[PDB]
Amino acid sequence: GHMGNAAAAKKGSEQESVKEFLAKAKEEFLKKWESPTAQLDHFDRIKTLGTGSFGRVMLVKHKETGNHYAMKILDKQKVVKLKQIEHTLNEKRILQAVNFPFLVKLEFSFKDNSNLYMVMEYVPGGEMFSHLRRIGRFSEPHARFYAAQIVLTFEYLHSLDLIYRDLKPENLLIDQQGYIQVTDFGFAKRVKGRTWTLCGTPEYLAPEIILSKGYNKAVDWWALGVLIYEMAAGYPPFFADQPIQIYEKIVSGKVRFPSHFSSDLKDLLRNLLQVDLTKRFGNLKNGVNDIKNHKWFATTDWIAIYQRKVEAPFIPKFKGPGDTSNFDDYEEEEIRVSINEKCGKEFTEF
Amino acid sequence: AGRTGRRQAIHDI
Ligand SMILES: CCCN(CC[NH3+])S(=O)(=O)c1cccc2cnccc12
Repeated sequence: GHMGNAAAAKKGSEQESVKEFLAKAKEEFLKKWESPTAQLDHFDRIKTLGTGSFGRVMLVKHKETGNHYAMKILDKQKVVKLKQIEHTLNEKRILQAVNFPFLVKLEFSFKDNSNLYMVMEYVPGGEMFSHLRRIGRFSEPHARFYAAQIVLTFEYLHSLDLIYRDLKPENLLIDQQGYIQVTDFGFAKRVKGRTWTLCGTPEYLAPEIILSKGYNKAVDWWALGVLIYEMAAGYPPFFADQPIQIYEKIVSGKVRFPSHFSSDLKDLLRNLLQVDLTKRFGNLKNGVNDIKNHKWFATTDWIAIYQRKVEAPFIPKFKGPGDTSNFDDYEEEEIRVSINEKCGKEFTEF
Repeated sequence: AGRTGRRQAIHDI
């Protein structure tokens, strides 16, 4: 066969140890999920690090400790109009309960009359997005280093019945050691089987989302294929100026590859960017192992990645604890707090 | 031709 006896036994024992790890991780997650911390004038606002329709994130400095954090600020009334109440409650609750080296850590959450706040570890290296657009594309080893972290993170999340639903370079921060921190859990959800919400980011949507099917966690594996393609090409596989045209290309499903893609990479991507759910990697009997044991990952030491012992291909320059040089500049908007409480009943559980 | 800037999420189609 492909593996000699010793290699086969090493890989089997490895896969059994993954099972043992995931069983304990689920114990810990459920305990925190069942039995889960600050206020605004505890922080100085420094700089907006990102902003979109579903909220904004600010660098803040904790007054007592001087530690820097990334504070997500959500407008309650805006969340209600956009029908994101449950999504925002999911984001806080999931972030509180998970624990993995490539998931950003939540430190505090609170609310006031107008807003909801989630205070996370500040990741100063910036978004993968910026670094990718600046350099153009990543070489295959560089892309593979990041991809491996996402594979492990999705193995972890999916074992807990959590779907992520917004993979994209914009949501992947680079930490001081060059490793990934996944941010923005606003579409994450605990899903045993099917779910139906039309959400995500157009270029990364699986066809079954666009086609309004009741879909499952395999949409995350499709999105991994989009991410790996974009990292290695510099642009995503279904690329067009407007969402309707992007959707048309996704549903047709015909992917074309740059001539510099290796055959191993193209084979992996054809099996992730697979319309037929009975054939899509990550959705088969062999589960995540179809991905981890693929030829394109043959040089990947999965334990060494998890342990953060692989030398990263890129170490961001770090000019100090509150340095923001790896982020772009955004128009700064006030943090307004009404004298009157808004949407108290909607957010009682937050 | 396609979108090279940061991409917003959608909440519906
Ligand atoms: C509304 C943009 C939010 N962002 C993610 C998408 N780009 S973000 O501003 O990059 C950011 C979010 C969460 C934690 C962070 C920790 N450290 C730095 C930034 C962080």
